[PDB]
Amino acid sequence: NLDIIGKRIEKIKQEHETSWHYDQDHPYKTWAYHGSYETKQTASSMVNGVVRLLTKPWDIIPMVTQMAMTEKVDTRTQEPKEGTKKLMKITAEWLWKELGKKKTPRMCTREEFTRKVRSNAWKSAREAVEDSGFWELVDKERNLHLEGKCETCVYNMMIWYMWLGARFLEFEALGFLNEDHWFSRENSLSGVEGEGLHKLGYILRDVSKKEGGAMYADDTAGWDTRITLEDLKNEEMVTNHMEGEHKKLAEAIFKLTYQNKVVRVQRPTTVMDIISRRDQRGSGQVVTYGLNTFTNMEAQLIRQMEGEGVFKSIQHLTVTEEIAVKNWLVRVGRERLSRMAISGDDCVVKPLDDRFASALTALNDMGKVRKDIQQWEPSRGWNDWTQVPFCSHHFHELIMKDGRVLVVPCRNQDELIGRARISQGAGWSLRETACLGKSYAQMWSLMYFHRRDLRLAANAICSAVPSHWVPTSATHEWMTTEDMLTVWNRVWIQENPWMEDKTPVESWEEIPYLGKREDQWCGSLIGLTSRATWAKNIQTAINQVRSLIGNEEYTDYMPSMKRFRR
Ligand SMILES: Cc1cccc(O[C@@H]2CCN(C)C2=O)c1F
Ligand SMILES: [Cl-]
Ligand SMILES: [Zn+2]
Ligand SMILES: [Zn+2]
Repeated sequence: NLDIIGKRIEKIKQEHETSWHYDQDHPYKTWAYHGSYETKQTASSMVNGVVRLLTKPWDIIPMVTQMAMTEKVDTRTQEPKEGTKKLMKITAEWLWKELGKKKTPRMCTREEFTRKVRSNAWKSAREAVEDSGFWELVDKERNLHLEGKCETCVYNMMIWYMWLGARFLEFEALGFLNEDHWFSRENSLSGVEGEGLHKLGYILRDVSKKEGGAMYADDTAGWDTRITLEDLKNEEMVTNHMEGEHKKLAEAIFKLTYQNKVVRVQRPTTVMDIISRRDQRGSGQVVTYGLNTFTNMEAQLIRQMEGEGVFKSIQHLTVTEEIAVKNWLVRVGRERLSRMAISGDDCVVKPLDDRFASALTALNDMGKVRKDIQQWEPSRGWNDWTQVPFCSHHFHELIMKDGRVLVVPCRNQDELIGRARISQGAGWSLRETACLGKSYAQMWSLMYFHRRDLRLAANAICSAVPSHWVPTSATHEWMTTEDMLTVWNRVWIQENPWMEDKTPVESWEEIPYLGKREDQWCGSLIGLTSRATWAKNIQTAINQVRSLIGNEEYTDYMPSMKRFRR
């Protein structure tokens, strides 16, 4: 305990020796209060005017306009039963071994870390890299870990954050998981890391082709808050596949920063509290993704074991049941992993049959309680892969006029237009705002070409922003100045392993839409008076934005669509 977190607490107290206090009215029951000190300080979502001027009909849709305006953390999950714990340990050992069969754990390097900083995700961290003083501090902490101690690895609430140095040490020990694609479908069988939103539909359709029952897509309630110390210890077992320095460095990150967290949090009552918890997820956005994918893969194999009647009770695992679990994993584990599509806390499972639906004892006792359903009510499965929710999307099967088959991503169009109308942070020039608009427009042309309103608005934004201006922000092929019909052909035809005939598409009229009623169901404004006026007069809205940016080189993309041809 304090033997691992002490120094960090001691260091902070010293830097604030003239404002320390052990407030006895602290609002913490599940987090351990250590003290506070004087603090004073706070980012609200701003509107992208380029996108908003070119999406006027949506100015009166509350679902869109309300997106731009604007408890579970202090909870405790019970220690699972012993049979649950044995199931998890056995499954986690086997999964780490399967993931490392065709992969080599290895350290990430300052050079890799630096290049990422010089390319985005001392003031800015891009300045600390050059200052060797920073790296001197890193080595200090680094040699501090090698002894099994930490002093500078404390999270700052507000998506917790850490000093760049601590981020590097986590990257040096665990970066290999994302950088070498451990949760790729090829290597994990259930994973989709790096697979792309033009690939998720095809994946779900392949899972659908397997013999079995319904497709289940149960979202967990506050997954980040339900990670047990048992899960963190099962995650740590990746170190068993490591060697030398790496093995000790990874062990330290798991022991000192994950399985023993120290966090600073603001409290208006403004006294910065210093709480400590050994449970829940408190790592990187990228390591969190991969460890979430891993623990979700483990939970879903165990839920599959329970449906298939591999174990009878979680209270205790018999020696015979252990051999049965191990034999099940060795005999059908890879096939069972291929039945799932997991992305961090998000999953779709096509189990052997619908006994899975009522198999809830292990899932509930692991703490992975389902959202918006009664703890013991059986799961509502899906009978059609095109209505399954995954990664905030559903997928449409769409037949091209030449009979070739596209599987396309889709979501409620209010959500897509609402997100494009928002810019994160401040100090945006007109040009930087125009180029963020252009990133949305190019994404829409690539992924959402099949929605009539988004193809039209994407053409309008690309016509309203200078042709040579560069778009600025798994697979983001819209982040380019290349012609969008050429990127469409590469993504949907040339590089698409589900498409046998590689004949390029010659124009945008050969690229199909959803049904008109399909379009409206998914939130299109086709058939509204406001939308017809918007379309008819689109060249006037384009001209308004062009007049604001000024006399630059612009290209007219509206003649790509049939109606705008003279
Ligand atoms: C381009 C276009 C313009 C106007 C109406 C349209 O379709 C109407 C409106 C919704 N719906 C199911 C229809 O049949 C349309 F597609
Ligand atoms: Cl139709
Ligand atoms: Zn440390
Ligand atoms: Zn849809």
